[PDB]
Amino acid sequence: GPVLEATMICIDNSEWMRNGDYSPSRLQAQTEAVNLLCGAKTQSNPENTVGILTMAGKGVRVLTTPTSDLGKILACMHGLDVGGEINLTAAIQIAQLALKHRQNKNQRQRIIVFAGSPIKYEKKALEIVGKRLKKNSVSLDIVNFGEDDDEEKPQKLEALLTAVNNNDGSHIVHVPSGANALSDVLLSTPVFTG
Amino acid sequence: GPAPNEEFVGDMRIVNVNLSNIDILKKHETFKKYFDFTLTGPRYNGNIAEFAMIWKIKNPPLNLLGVFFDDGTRDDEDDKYILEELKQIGNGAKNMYIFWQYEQK
Repeated sequence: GPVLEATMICIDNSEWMRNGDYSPSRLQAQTEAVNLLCGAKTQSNPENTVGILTMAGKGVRVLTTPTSDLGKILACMHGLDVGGEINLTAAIQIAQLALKHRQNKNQRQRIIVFAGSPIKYEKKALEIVGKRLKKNSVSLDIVNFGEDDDEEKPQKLEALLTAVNNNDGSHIVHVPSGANALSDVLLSTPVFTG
Repeated sequence: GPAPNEEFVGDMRIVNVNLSNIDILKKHETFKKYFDFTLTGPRYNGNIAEFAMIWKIKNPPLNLLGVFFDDGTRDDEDDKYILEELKQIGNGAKNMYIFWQYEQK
C-alpha cells in the first residue's frame, strides 16, 4: 500500500503464446493482466514505477525502463512480436540492471516473471540467479501459467523462488490451465495485493 | 523530447489500448471509476469525475470502444467530435487512452 516499489515485468512472448488457448490469445491475456497490474501498482503509490521487457521473440527487449506514467507503459506494449523461446536468465539480469539504475533509490525492487512456456534451465543455474537477486535486494513474483503437462517446470520455478526468497517477499502463483482469465486468477493473489 | 515512434499532441501522449472485452476494465484500478458499462457505443469524458465517459463519439470507427482523457476539461457533447477531432481537445490531459476491441488473428 504505502510501499514504494520499482517493478520490472518480464513478458513471455515465446512461440508457445501463439497456438492453443484461443479467446483470447495467450499473449493478449498476458498483456491485459499486465495492463491491470500496472494500474494497480501506479494507483497504490504515485511514486511507484513499472517497466516492461519481453523475454523471447528475436531476443530480450526492454520496452520501457520503470516509469510512473501508465500511458508510457501501455503504449510500449503495442505491436509485440511472438516467437522463439524465453531467455529467462538474460531477462532476469537485464531486469535487475534496470532496477539497479532506478532514479529513486528509496524504492524497493521487484521482478515479475510470466512463465508460460518450458523452463529450459537446470535448478543449479536457476539457484545461482536466485541467490544473486537476493544479494541485490530484489524480490521475485512468478506467474506459472499455460500448459500443465511438464512436471519439472513447477519444480524448477519453485527452486528459483526458494533461492531468491527473503522474508517471504517473493511469490509464486500457479494459474491452472483452462482458466477464467489470467487477470482474474491474479487479482486476489500477492502479485496484485502485495 | 518525443521519439519518432511516439505520438504526442503537445504534452498529451496518444495511447492505443487493445482489449479482448471492454468488461476487463471493470476491475482496472485506474479506469473503473470512469466507465459506466451499461452504455452502448464508444464515449469520451469531459472531465475526470466519477463515471465521466458518457459523451457519444461521432461516426466512430470500427472496433473503437472508448476514449479516456486523464486530465483537463473539454467541451463534452454527443455526436459532435469524430475520433481524429478528439485529439485536439486534450486541454491539459497528459494521456489520451483510446480503447480498441481486440481481434484474434
